Amino acid sequence: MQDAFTKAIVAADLRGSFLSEQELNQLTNLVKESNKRLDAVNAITGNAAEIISDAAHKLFAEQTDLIRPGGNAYPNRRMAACLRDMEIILRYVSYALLAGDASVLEDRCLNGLKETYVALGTPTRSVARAVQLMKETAIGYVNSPSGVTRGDCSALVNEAATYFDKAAASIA
Amino acid sequence: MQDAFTKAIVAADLRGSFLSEQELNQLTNLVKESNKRLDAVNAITGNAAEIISDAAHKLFAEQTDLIRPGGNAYPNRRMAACLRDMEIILRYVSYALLAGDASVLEDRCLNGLKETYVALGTPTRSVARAVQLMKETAIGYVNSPSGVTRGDCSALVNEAATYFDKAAASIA
Amino acid sequence: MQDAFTKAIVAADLRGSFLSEQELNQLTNLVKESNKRLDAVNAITGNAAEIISDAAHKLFAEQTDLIRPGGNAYPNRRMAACLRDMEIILRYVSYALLAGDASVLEDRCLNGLKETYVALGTPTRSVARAVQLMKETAIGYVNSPSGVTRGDCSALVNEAATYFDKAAASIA
Amino acid sequence: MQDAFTKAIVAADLRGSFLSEQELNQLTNLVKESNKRLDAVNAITGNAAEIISDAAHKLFAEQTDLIRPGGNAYPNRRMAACLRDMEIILRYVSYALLAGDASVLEDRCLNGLKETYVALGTPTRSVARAVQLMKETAIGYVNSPSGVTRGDCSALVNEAATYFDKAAASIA
Amino acid sequence: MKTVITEVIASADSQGRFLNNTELQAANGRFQRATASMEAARALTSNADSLVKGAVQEVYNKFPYLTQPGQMGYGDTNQAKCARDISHYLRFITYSLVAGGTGPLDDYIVAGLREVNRTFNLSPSWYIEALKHIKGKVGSQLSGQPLTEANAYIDYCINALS
Amino acid sequence: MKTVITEVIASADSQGRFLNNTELQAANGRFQRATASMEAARALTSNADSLVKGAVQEVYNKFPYLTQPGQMGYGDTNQAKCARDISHYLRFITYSLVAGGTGPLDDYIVAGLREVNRTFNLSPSWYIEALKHIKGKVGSQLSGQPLTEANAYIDYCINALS
Amino acid sequence: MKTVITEVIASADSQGRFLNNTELQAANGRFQRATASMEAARALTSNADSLVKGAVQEVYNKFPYLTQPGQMGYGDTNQAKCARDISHYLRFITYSLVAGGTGPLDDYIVAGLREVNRTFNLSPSWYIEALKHIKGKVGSQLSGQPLTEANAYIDYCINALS
Amino acid sequence: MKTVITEVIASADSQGRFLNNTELQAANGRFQRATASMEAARALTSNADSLVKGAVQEVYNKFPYLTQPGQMGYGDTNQAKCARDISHYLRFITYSLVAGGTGPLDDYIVAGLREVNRTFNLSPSWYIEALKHIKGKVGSQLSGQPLTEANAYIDYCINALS
Amino acid sequence: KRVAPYAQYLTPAVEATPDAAAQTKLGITAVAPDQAVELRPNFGEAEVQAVIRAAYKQIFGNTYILEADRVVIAESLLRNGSISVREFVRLLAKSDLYRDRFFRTASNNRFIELNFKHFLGRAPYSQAEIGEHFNRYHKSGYDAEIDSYIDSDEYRRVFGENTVPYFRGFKYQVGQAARGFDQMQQLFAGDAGSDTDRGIGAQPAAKLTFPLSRPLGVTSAYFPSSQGGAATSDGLEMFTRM
Ligand SMILES: CCC1=C(C)/C(=C/C2=NC(=C\c3[nH]c(/C=C4\NC(=O)[C@H](C)[C@H]4CC)c(C)c3CCC(=O)O)/C(CCC(=O)O)=C2C)NC1=O
Ligand SMILES: CCC1=C(C)/C(=C/C2=NC(=C\c3[nH]c(/C=C4\NC(=O)[C@H](C)[C@H]4CC)c(C)c3CCC(=O)O)/C(CCC(=O)O)=C2C)NC1=O
Ligand SMILES: CCC1=C(C)/C(=C/C2=NC(=C\c3[nH]c(/C=C4\NC(=O)[C@H](C)[C@H]4CC)c(C)c3CCC(=O)O)/C(CCC(=O)O)=C2C)NC1=O
Ligand SMILES: CCC1=C(C)/C(=C/C2=NC(=C\c3[nH]c(/C=C4\NC(=O)[C@H](C)[C@H]4CC)c(C)c3CCC(=O)O)/C(CCC(=O)O)=C2C)NC1=O
Ligand SMILES: CCC1=C(C)/C(=C/C2=NC(=C\c3[nH]c(/C=C4\NC(=O)[C@H](C)[C@H]4CC)c(C)c3CCC(=O)O)/C(CCC(=O)O)=C2C)NC1=O
Ligand SMILES: CCC1=C(C)/C(=C/C2=NC(=C\c3[nH]c(/C=C4\NC(=O)[C@H](C)[C@H]4CC)c(C)c3CCC(=O)O)/C(CCC(=O)O)=C2C)NC1=O
Ligand SMILES: CCC1=C(C)/C(=C/C2=NC(=C\c3[nH]c(/C=C4\NC(=O)[C@H](C)[C@H]4CC)c(C)c3CCC(=O)O)/C(CCC(=O)O)=C2C)NC1=O
Ligand SMILES: CCC1=C(C)/C(=C/C2=NC(=C\c3[nH]c(/C=C4\NC(=O)[C@H](C)[C@H]4CC)c(C)c3CCC(=O)O)/C(CCC(=O)O)=C2C)NC1=O
Ligand SMILES: CCC1=C(C)/C(=C/C2=NC(=C\c3[nH]c(/C=C4\NC(=O)[C@H](C)[C@H]4CC)c(C)c3CCC(=O)O)/C(CCC(=O)O)=C2C)NC1=O
Ligand SMILES: CCC1=C(C)/C(=C/C2=NC(=C\c3[nH]c(/C=C4\NC(=O)[C@H](C)[C@H]4CC)c(C)c3CCC(=O)O)/C(CCC(=O)O)=C2C)NC1=O
Repeated sequence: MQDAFTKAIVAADLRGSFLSEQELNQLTNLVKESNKRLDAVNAITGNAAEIISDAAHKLFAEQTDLIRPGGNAYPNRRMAACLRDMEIILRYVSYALLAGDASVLEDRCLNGLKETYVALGTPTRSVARAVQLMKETAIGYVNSPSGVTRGDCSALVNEAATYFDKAAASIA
Repeated sequence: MQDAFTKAIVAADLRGSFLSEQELNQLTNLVKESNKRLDAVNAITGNAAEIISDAAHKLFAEQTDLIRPGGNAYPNRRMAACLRDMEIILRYVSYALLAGDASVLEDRCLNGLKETYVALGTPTRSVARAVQLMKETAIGYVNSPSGVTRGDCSALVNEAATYFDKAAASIA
Repeated sequence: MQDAFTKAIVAADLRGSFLSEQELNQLTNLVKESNKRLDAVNAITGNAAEIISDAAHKLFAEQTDLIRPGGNAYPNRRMAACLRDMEIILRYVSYALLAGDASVLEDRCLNGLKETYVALGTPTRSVARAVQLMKETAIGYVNSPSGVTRGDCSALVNEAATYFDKAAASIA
Repeated sequence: MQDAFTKAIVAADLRGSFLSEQELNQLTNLVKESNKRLDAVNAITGNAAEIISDAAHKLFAEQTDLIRPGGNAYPNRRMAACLRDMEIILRYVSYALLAGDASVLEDRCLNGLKETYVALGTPTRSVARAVQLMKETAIGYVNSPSGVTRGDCSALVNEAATYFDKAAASIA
Repeated sequence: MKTVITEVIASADSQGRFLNNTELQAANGRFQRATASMEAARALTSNADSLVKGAVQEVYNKFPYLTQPGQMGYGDTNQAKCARDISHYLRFITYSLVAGGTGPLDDYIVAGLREVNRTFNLSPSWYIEALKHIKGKVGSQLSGQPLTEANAYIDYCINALS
Repeated sequence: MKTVITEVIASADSQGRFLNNTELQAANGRFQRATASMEAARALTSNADSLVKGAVQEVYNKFPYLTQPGQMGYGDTNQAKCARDISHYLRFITYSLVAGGTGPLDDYIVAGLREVNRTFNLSPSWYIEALKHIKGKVGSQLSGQPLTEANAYIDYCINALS
Repeated sequence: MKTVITEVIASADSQGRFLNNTELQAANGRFQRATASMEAARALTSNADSLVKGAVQEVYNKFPYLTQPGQMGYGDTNQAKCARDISHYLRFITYSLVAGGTGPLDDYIVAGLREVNRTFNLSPSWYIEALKHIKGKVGSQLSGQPLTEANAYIDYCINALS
Repeated sequence: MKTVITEVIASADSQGRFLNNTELQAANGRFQRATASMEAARALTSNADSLVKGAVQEVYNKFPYLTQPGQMGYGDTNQAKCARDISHYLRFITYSLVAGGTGPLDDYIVAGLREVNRTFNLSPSWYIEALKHIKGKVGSQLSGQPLTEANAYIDYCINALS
Repeated sequence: KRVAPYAQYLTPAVEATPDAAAQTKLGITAVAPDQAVELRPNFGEAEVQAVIRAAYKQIFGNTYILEADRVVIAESLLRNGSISVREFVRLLAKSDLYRDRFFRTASNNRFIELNFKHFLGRAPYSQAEIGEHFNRYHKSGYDAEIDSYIDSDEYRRVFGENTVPYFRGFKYQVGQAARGFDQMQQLFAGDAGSDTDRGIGAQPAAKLTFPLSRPLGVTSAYFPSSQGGAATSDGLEMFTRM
């Protein structure tokens, strides 16, 4: 598994080199913003259930076919499979936010995720949408939390978004 | 698993008849040369480590790219894997040599091996070469050993070579 | 598994109570001395091999009986087992030292150990001694290390000793 | 308790039968050799002290660790216990020899003995050896005594040996 | 019981390995963070009970039918067992604060929670609402990293109940 | 690749729980520690050239016979491959410093070490002595927690080789 | 196919080691033994025709009723398939003799024997009696270690059928 | 899908075995029982409309507050999704009646029930009370073994929700 | 004393790669895999969860095992300590969820592939290997068939009584046939990929039948090559050496 430092190290090694002063300071900056990062990961963990629930309510509000017989979130067994899914992805996204690298997401989750769904008959476009809704709400929470020091988290909100967007793209 | 006798038996059975005095005497000759065969297998066993080591030293002497970063015998983990594969192949070649038949070599070792290496990014041409070097040194030992009775081992040296050459061909 | 805090918590809970101001400050002190504790655990980790080696050299200096056929550290297989056990015990002592509680040592290492050795015919008094020697050298290292800030580590040296002494007592 | 006749009787009874002419004559032969048997038991009784003493001298000649501090035949108390056990075992071997059956030896001496010694920390291999030495000397005496009529006692010497060997095997 | 210390030790042990610089760096985090944690702990410790009576009542005010006769917020014994239960939660929150991990919560409240609540007809909604209220008031007893810690664990309980 | 960050994530994943406050401090340790680590890294990085030549020579000064003909410290190629190898070690030490764990050392030097050294007739003693020397000189390039970090990883390599 | 060489090679492969002495020593046995084995093989090979007709008949002489109408020793096809079957056994005996092990017998006659015989209403007793007879006559075609070899394998079939 | 027929077949298959008198006796039970089951099924089928409206209302009458604004028994969509859900239960009850086992209930309502209800803030108590009411009225639509069957499955759902 | 220049040796390196093979292959990195969630003495709660969470993923082929279906008693015995990891496994394999998910709707061939994956972490090395298992099913039935994996020399030698089974197909194991490696890739779909039948319900036709039987192949004749670079010929080689 990689994190943002480990990634630097692998690229340096492929040159046969000690880390460039370029790469060093990029990583010094990641340490600089790490308290914000911890709050951002904490924002997701602290609202995981609601993020999944709210995404869910809204997914089925839009796509009332999934909860009809014939639909891929019917009966209870399938809904439970779907609702757990949302939570995993939200949880996976927040690991990446702290690692500062998408690899755990791509390798352990998205890795193989598209394939399954087509074999199963699970509508990937609906799954992509559920991921887009988790993103909206998750970032909502990253941006408006309990008594965190005021500052600018937009860099981290972007990065979190790209993890949500990776997953969506990979699946649709 | 087959040996040279077992092979005879399978071909006889497919005719639904007994030994064709032809096949009997071919096998009587294998028994005739079996002391030499035991010395030949013993030559390899008794120098396995040096055969691998010497092949290795020479492989990396020729292909200094493998031991650079980016190279398939770098870092220590990969070199140990490469040294291990050299041993595995030398092992199954010695088994074939005791057996008088290539099948154990082809069935357990060579079958699928090329496609493994390609999946891994392991340069098959370099692996083929490492096998060619093991052959040179192994046969060296088969031909010039400790106080073995003097005679002609060229038939066995050829046969050993074809096992080394099978492996090389199969992999490159 | 317990650490020094977890232990406090279990005792508090058995009263049905929030932690006593008594217990709170005992734990505040643990946090106060924690940099020293980290150096102490680091002293052992950084010299594990030598601590085992030096204990060993000295154990067999004293007790040649084990080194001779009939002895419990003969032949190579048994010596490797004995060297391995020295490492295992030093390892759980270091864990206890990071934790501020003996429980991991007692539960995962010492529990049943004496009866194992007696079943095996392993002389427990010799094992106890090997533990006493590890203690001498380990503490040596805790007390005289590379450019650590000067101060008083005797409280921690005592506590480490009691873990070595627990193990010795439990085994002899 | 069994003797050689009693053993016959128990096996006959388990068939519901009067003793077989087979078994009758086996027992007639035991009566035939009984004077020799009495001399053989007498050989042991008449030299019990020396048999134990000589076994002992030789045991500690070989295993000088037992008489060092830390050793299982140190101090006087333990040596007296060890000398006592040598006598006890020699005693039950002589009983078996009068009886023509091992049962008294197995039932009132050997049963549980190994587990006793292990509980005590008494080295069973040393005890086995002390028994082997008693055997050598005891048989010595059975074979070369004071003005007994000349004849062949090898059958009885074997049987005595198996009693010594039972004990050794049972204990080691 | 999950703490930073037990976690790194568990990870070392399971690879048959002495603690190394990775694991000791981790431990330093837990020790460096003790001051904020323990300040939160002391504040939550001394300002305690009323939180329970406040949350108990709020369960009845939000579910009025609760405090009516024939209901589970009626009579001394229900209302007594409620205060007790919220008190259990706050107690384990303080323990988790002091311990440096969720262990006390995981072992004494989370393991088995749903089975128990389901057999006894206890709705999680009450407990979430007790905790949401406790979270509102703890906004003005603490601030900075002690508040973040208090929040972390209160929220952890709310997610355990959803 | 073992870092504090990857370790806690691995433990969550294998356990399926959101990164929560017990874990966050582990991570905070690694981030709080970065300054000392990275100072050690910069000092080891710019002195690399001389640290390597110093240790290479010390291998010959401690094992004089290595530099005689027919030996493995003789001729340009042996002496070249030696400098390179110590340079590999210092490189991975800096990586381990920067990464917040032993991962780079574990994956690129420790995994397979003995098999390789045994096939190629390379004695660990040389490498330990190279590292003991590097440890002596790093005593005056750094101090405080950067030195402790440098030491942690140098010692880690020496234990890997014993 | 189970034989001396094959077995030792398999052992080596499983152990992932090297053809050492134990193995070589074991293999020599198989080679040293080939002469007696192969003499038995040649004698059984050229007498096959009559050994088969002798044993076939003996099955009818020992089980007279088999040759009456409505029975399984009656008509050209039963009596033909019988000769064939004994011929299969002698064939695999010669193969086992030449191969240096029971492999050919294990793989081509023993594996599955009872299931087949049970579905087709074939009594092992016939086959044992065919083999007992073949064993009687092979007493005067061979002697010494070739006879011992022939016997080893005939008996192996009798035990396999039992 | 669990029925008497599938169960006995599963048990045979898993022992590699033809259906025997044990398994066919079992099947006869399921077939003998079909008449009572299917009478219950027809009665529950034609009364479905009113059984559903009766139970839906009873959920509001037993939990009056549900029908106030801001609550989950308010507005067309909640009240619509409720009727639907009870209708799902009655539907699977009839299926279980017709099928000769709990399979349809196990596969389409029980598997996953709690996870779903917990994510969506649906209290089992409502559903139990819907079913308790349906059980009251089915007392006078059926009697004898059809009633026992209807009861068996209604009670099965109530236990699934406790 | 100055250095014989050595910077030529570190150029590029040639076409160079950087511990890529596992990642390019995809998923191999996750599964070039750290040993299982072993059980120690005095195991605490943390330890039991790792073994239990881990075991399910590993033996149920990564299919989502929902909260509503845990095998409540498998784990109880494992916690109270009566049984090992090895008999914890043997009790999950004969459970309904294992039975239901893989045996019931797969042919035999297909069903046999998954036990090699779930139980020994490798692909069947040979065509014969499927023969033996299928046959044992025919005489001994289903339960005996499962027993054979767990209770076998290969499983026992490697997973002891306390380790949990893990993918080992991607590394050379002594005695495996050459085709173990590529075959394992068909079996493994990457970390998201799960071995489950929900899409059809039936589950797929066995993947390895055609892969299992691909032939030897005889690039025969074959004339070797000395080029390469120019290689010495002459008699002088020994002599110079002498
Ligand atoms: C237990 C693990 C852990 C956490 C969670 C942690 C958080 C943490 N967040 C901090 C700051 C902060 N955190 C934020 C975060 C935000 N600002 C906003 O306006 C956004 C809504 C939000 C975006 C994510 C900001 C702006 C600061 C102050 C600037 C800084 O220190 O970087 C600080 C510095 C002290 C302070 O200023 O309060 C800490 C210690 N430390 C830890 O050890
Ligand atoms: C422990 C297993 C085992 C071994 C290894 C074994 C070896 C063995 N090698 C032998 C002969 C021999 N071995 C060789 C071998 C060679 N000649 C050469 O010049 C080459 C360098 C080498 C080629 C391989 C030769 C030429 C003979 C004599 C001819 C013969 O017996 O076939 C003999 C016959 C006795 C003798 O003449 O010394 C034995 C017993 N026997 C065994 O039971
Ligand atoms: C990577 C994990 C990690 C470690 C190892 C760590 C060590 C560490 N040890 C420290 C102090 C110290 N460490 C010691 C230790 C000792 N004094 C002696 O004379 C004895 C030989 C030795 C006994 C163990 C002392 C006396 C201090 C200064 C007092 C204190 O800070 O408590 C400090 C405070 C800064 C300083 O004064 O240097 C740190 C950060 N911090 C970490 O995050
Ligand atoms: C007080 C109890 C008691 C004893 C001890 C006893 C001994 C005894 N031993 C005897 C014979 C004998 N005893 C032996 C014994 C031996 N021959 C050897 O060369 C060996 C050294 C030794 C082996 C044990 C032999 C060979 C005979 C003569 C043959 C025989 O009578 O069976 C005889 C027959 C008379 C004689 O020939 O002297 C008696 C009465 N009788 C008794 O009532
Ligand atoms: C160590 C951690 C721990 C927790 C959290 C815990 C919860 C818990 N609550 C219980 C009962 C209860 N819990 C309540 C709760 C409430 N009643 C009200 O007025 C409110 C609606 C609500 C508070 C918000 C009630 C009324 C009972 C009695 C249930 C019964 O027995 O009928 C019981 C059953 C045993 C008993 O009757 O005491 C348990 C185990 N037990 C524990 O050991
Ligand atoms: C990524 C991490 C990594 C390490 C650590 C590494 C070590 C390493 N050292 C090697 C050789 C070597 N290593 C040395 C070492 C020395 N010679 C001397 O003068 C001194 C005594 C000593 C330095 C202290 C020598 C002489 C060789 C050549 C061995 C040979 O091929 O005969 C080789 C064999 C391949 C080659 O010839 O380059 C490896 C793999 N390789 C790696 O990829
Ligand atoms: C490769 C080794 C091998 C063996 C050993 C073998 C045995 C064998 N014997 C068979 C039949 C038979 N075997 C016999 C045997 C006999 N009939 C008599 O007159 C005698 C009593 C007796 C000879 C002692 C008979 C009568 C049948 C025909 C059974 C039937 O189809 O009804 C069949 C059924 C297929 C067929 O009808 O040919 C098999 C497989 N098959 C094999 O492939
Ligand atoms: C095949 C079997 C099956 C069942 C049993 C089932 C239950 C079920 N009920 C749901 C929602 C719901 N269920 C209700 C239930 C009620 N509201 C009220 O007025 C009453 C209090 C109560 C009826 C007693 C409500 C209000 C919702 C909407 C929840 C939401 O999305 O906020 C949902 C979420 C998807 C959706 O919004 O439709 C499921 C899956 N789904 C199934 O596929
Ligand atoms: C590596 C981490 C990981 C992921 C991501 C994963 C996905 C995954 N989702 C699955 C099923 C499923 N996934 C869903 C999801 C949905 N249904 C919908 O209609 C929505 C569009 C969507 C929810 C947003 C459903 C309904 C199934 C069950 C399909 C069936 O069995 O019919 C399955 C089959 C096994 C099972 O049912 O447990 C896998 C492997 N598995 C994993 O181990
Ligand atoms: C059946 C007997 C058998 C064989 C033959 C076998 C080959 C084999 N070689 C492998 C890797 C490897 N093989 C090599 C070999 C080489 N690298 C080079 O640059 C050289 C050209 C060559 C040495 C001469 C390397 C470096 C790897 C590791 C690839 C990686 O992980 O990046 C792997 C992947 C699993 C692992 O790394 O353990 C297999 C299965 N496995 C087996 O079980």
